[PDB]
Amino acid sequence: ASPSSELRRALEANEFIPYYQPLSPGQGGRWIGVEVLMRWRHPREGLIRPDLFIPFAERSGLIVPMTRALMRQVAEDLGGHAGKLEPGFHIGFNISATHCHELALVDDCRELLAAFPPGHITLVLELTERELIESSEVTDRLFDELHALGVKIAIDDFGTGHSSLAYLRKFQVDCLKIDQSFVARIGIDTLSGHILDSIVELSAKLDLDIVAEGVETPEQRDYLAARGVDYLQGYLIGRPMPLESLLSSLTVQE
Ligand SMILES: Nc1nc2c(ncn2[C@@H]2O[C@H](COP(=O)(O)O)[C@@H](O)[C@H]2O)c(=O)[nH]1
Ligand SMILES: [Mn+2]
Ligand code: NA
Repeated sequence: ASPSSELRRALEANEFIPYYQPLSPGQGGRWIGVEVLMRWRHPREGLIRPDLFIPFAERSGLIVPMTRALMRQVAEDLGGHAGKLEPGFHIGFNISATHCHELALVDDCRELLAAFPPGHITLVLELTERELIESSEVTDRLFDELHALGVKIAIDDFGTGHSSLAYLRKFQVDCLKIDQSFVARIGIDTLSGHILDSIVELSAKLDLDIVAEGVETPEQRDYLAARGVDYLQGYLIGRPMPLESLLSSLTVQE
């Protein structure tokens, strides 16, 4: 076989699909947004998670077309159900580094925003802190244009990589996402308490929103809310779900 060929074939057959993981307010309430996560519905193997295929997709140069197809599918999925979403509903996408050197991301974003009434949603792009994006005049231009569209920038897996304050102002960062490994250590390791608290400290100093990822227990939720964490995500809040389950739950919240 050829795994590159097989990714191309999967893309042509629309086998990459969105799952939706909800975000809720630190102090509780109805969902204020979703993170969109790629799944591969494989004809044989079933539903495959992205750690099994995204790195190959990056090596092969296919991640950008796969991301575009996801964003288009989200527009067709949630575009006609805006009234189920309270205003300011966040929709987040993980963006690969190569996509951030490409001015076509601006068009991908404008197209997704065009599928909802104006200002109804807030589109969030998540860039992992692990690979820190090298700046150029192209990235300066791209991020100015995204900002002017109303797109927000979140730095994902925060606390695991090595970014600086100066880099946070460069790319106009709106939000830090606390890596789930730090959240897993709450009520256990003392070191990570100081790390977590230092992430919270930085977000206050810079006036940034903060999402904790990986909130699995009530003890985690309560520790994080006592520290002002804006938004919570994790299995306690809701596992990544297909559209049908997302719509179900949004109808209940009303
Ligand atoms: N074990 C575990 N994984 C989670 C939890 N919440 C989200 N995930 C997974 O973490 C990944 C999201 O990571 P990113 O922050 O890198 O997008 C997805 O694969 C998602 O399914 C959680 O509470 N526990
Ligand atoms: Mn993410
Ligand atoms: Na990520």
